[PDB]
Amino acid sequence: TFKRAETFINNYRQRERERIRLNRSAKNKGDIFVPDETKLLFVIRIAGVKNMPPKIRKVLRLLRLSRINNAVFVRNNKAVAQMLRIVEPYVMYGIPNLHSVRELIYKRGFGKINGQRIALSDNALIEEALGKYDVISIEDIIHEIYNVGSHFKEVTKFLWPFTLTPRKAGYCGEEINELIKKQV
Amino acid sequence: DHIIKERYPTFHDALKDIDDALSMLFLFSTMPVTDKIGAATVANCERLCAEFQHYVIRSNSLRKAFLSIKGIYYQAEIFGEQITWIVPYKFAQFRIMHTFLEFYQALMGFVNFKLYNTLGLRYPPKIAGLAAYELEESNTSLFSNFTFFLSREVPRFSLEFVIRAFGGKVGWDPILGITHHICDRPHISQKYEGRIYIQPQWVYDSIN
RNA sequence: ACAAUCUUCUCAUGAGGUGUUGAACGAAAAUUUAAAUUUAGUUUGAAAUCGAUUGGUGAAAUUUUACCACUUUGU
Repeated sequence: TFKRAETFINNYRQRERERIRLNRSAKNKGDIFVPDETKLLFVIRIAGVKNMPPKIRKVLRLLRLSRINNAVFVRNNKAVAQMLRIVEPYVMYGIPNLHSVRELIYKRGFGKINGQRIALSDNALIEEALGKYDVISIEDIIHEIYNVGSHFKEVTKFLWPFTLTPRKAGYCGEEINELIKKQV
Repeated sequence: DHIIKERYPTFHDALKDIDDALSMLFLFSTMPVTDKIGAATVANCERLCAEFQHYVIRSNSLRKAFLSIKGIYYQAEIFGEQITWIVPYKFAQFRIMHTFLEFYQALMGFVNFKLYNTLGLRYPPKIAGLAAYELEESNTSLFSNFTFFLSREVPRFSLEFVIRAFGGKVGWDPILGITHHICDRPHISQKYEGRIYIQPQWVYDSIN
């Protein structure tokens, strides 16, 4: 449709607002919050606003948030924090409680095997694809993801960016399970 | 209330016609939550299914348990009437369905309240699976008192609930959900002290 | 979508805090190295009829930064 001039200015203001927060938080504020209580999170994307800063665009892609509500098993450590804080305005990070991960895997589990949404319905699919990864079933997937097993990164690659379609632009902790409960 | 009274002249008619409602509730207890369905409705259906399983466990009304391809078929005798329910497996798989589910949930709640009153249990029960739902008071011996255990490959909680329903004490791994070791594979090594490798078919055959 | 993260302080006792519409008028000093910054000041409607500084830096896939600024642009 016909875009009105106010929308273009609103994009510029948000961009300048987005650019500023990025400049403060990253440069001269290298200190990071280091999320804890797990080795695995369930980050989701609230809304990637149009015309992102080019820094932002891969942060969704690399940690697998290329689409909205993409809940992914990410290795919880200091390393993800700065990248997530780069993308923190558009994401919610929270802990995948065992029930939430199991419930997600049991019903909404569509693991991105070969980059496609492959349902985790059959425990053999987890067993066959993750035989060397020690994940043998949906319950074992939770042990390898929610409990972040030895091959959690491989399990996460086996897993998918679960679209937990519904959110605050930051910490959730157990609130990711709340979204997962509604999503799954 | 009035619709259920007209549809079911007596509790015997409701019990005989609750097989479809029980099957629908069990199927919806593990179905994904979408726009067509409601999260609260799914939670209510799961609570009704848990209450029905707990009531069957206390009354030991379960008679047969068959491991079918579609799911677990449980046949129970309540007030003489035979009730058959199908429990689908936990696998990653509309207005009329929602209306039928709502009617089934209302019928299940009324049946659970009547069963709890007859057995003396409080309705609704206070709310780990069935462990959260406390049955506070207000084969029939398939595994008797054998303290069976389940690893993180068998139905675990489903095996525990099915055994506890008829006559058993099957276990469940903490993530998944001694005298026996329930596992998908034989897993002789996984069979712990006392826990002998328990194939689900063997337990189902003994129950049936 | 004329909506969004420009700072209730922070640490440590000191240090910081990252941030300013445009235009017009105007001292008189300094260093830095004429432009470059500071630099008495100012005036006005979020005012508006050329005048552009004109390099660098990356950072993607050479045109693209309409702030990317040397500490110099896609994790």
